[PDB]
Amino acid sequence: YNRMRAEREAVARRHRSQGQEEAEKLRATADYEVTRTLAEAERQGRIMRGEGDAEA
Amino acid sequence: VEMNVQYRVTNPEKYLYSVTSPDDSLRQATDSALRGVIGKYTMDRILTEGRTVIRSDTQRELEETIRPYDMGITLLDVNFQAARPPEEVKAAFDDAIAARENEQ
Repeated sequence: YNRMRAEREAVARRHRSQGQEEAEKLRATADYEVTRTLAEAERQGRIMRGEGDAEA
Repeated sequence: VEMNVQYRVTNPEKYLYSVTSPDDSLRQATDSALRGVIGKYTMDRILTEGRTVIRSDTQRELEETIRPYDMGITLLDVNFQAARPPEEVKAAFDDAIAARENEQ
């Protein structure tokens, strides 16, 4: 009984680990896209700040 | 493993003058045939396709076993109830079932 229970727990743990890996990959690519958009906005803001500083 | 066997009586002379208490003899023969058939296949095949092969083979083995006794009993049909795993490891099995849903 202990051996079969251990095998079933092994299968369940493998399935959950696969799901967690997929979720982690999706979250990683989402974070990359968020960072890229924020960096683009920050670059535009820096350009505006430089324009204002030169005008002053 | 759980099964139900339904039978009827023909040739009353044989039913009364062949075997002492044919009901108990048929019960023991059914248990022996079911033991013989369940041990042939592996566990997962029993768990998944147990409704047809195991139930079907059991019927053939039961007929073959009770043929020499000549009880006069005709075997109508044997059906399926459950191939549940033992009570001690049920938690492991249903957790493994719910693991796929958790992953999704």
